[PDB]
Amino acid sequence: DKKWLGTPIEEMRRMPRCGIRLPLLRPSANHTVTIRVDLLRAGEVPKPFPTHYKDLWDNKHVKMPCSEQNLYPVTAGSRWELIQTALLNKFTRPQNLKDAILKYNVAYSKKWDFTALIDFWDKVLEEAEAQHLYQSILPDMVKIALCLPNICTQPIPLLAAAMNHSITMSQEQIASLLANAFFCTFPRRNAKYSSYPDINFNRLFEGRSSRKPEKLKTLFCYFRRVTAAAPTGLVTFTRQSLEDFPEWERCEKPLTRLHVTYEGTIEENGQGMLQVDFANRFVGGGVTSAGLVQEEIRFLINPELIISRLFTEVLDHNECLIITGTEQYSEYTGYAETYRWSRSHEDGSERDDWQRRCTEIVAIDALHFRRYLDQFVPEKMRRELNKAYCGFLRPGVSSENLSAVATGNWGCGAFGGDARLKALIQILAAAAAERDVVYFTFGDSELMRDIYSMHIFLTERKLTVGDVYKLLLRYYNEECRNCSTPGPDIKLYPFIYHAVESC
Ligand SMILES: Cn1c(=S)c2nc(SCCN3CCCC3)[nH]c2n(C)c1=O
Repeated sequence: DKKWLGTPIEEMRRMPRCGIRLPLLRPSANHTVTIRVDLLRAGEVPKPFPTHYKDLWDNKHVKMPCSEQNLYPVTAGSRWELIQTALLNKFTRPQNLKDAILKYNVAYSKKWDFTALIDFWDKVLEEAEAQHLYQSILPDMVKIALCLPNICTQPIPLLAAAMNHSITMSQEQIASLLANAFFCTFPRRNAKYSSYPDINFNRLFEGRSSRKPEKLKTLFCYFRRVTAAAPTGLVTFTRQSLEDFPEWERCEKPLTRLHVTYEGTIEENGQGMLQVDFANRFVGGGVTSAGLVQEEIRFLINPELIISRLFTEVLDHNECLIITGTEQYSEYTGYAETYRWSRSHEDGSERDDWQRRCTEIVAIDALHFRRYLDQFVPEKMRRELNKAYCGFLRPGVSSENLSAVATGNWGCGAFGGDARLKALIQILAAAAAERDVVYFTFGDSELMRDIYSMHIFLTERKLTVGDVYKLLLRYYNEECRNCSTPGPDIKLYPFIYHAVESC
């Protein structure tokens, strides 16, 4: 019968009800703000700040396609002029789009295949859908792309490694930038930035692929929406890089509350909660290429997430990316080979006092364990604890103003994570950051039961974060360290129950 266990989800904190009164939005040395704060009003398109386009072409900012410094060989010509000439043409067939994009990407004319775009347009779309694509949607996307200088007037700093910095920009600004990414206009981003994710969409168009046409349905749902009517809100992207981490073994904090369920999703059932993105260290993973599991799906249904790839350097072990305000534009079914775009989604989230949707997503990247027992090594357990802790902690916020963490089987698919260990690691990290946990087991009812049982066992016995961490070290030292097979003799949760009940 029972679809969920533990603390009722109704009793967990959510935004906006739990939220702090926000400070006045203003640019600072650690907060870039690309809109006119004095004119920010509910339901109105934000006005760019400054009024006139200002350019930076350097290693600390986005290199904009509209920069006068974006050149091509003719003598040098303006590549932005070339982009305008190429894209201001009628498309009636997919080859026309391919030919346009290659005009200003000539070096890639033999490297970039457009089979997946062709298949989408010719072999997936209905003829009327393809007509609407080339008569309306693509031209509207070109226009928002080419409007970039008037939209994104303020240089966008890179969120580089070790930076603790925030960018608050409009949904409209993101739309223009993403349209540029679709048309593969971002310079210097294709090459042999090896520490930044891909931003141009060329790999969405390549190869023989069934996933890619569904990815394109999802993205075109977004582009149809934001070109039909400008979006009015803001989004904040924050890189957080922590210098000091808990002494896990000495941590005297109690565990927090747990809701665990095998039904539901992070994105639908964790509304208003801190929603985990099971991230790649290159945020967004393979969203611009072949990937289509939890991170890439979130980045497709909330495409404003994708623009993080324009400016977010590969995450180090002590870092995360927190994104507040992205909008959900699509609904879907399935994942990977079964992923399908379903329909457009009208996001009903309330907005906060900075006109951000009350949706907060944190990109935290688990480790990939090629050997299963490697993850029980103390250094590896501590790495995961500290990553999750970085993702959950909000310095200078009372615990009563923190939403619950909405998560699931972080790093337990392709990355080889043990779901039971990962659950306890996230429970410990949440406890240390003084947040409750809402855990979605994605159809695994036995895992739901197991996590519930262990959590209530540890809490009833009033074990601290440190107490639990020491039991993990015990498990490593007694069952794993000197273990001579791919799996240990005794499983982790049974081991913990015995160790505590024997004491
Ligand atoms: C809780 N949760 C889960 S675990 C998840 N997995 C996916 S896609 C396949 C990825 N695999 C990674 C680890 C095992 C599954 N999408 C999901 N969503 C929306 C979700 O709420």
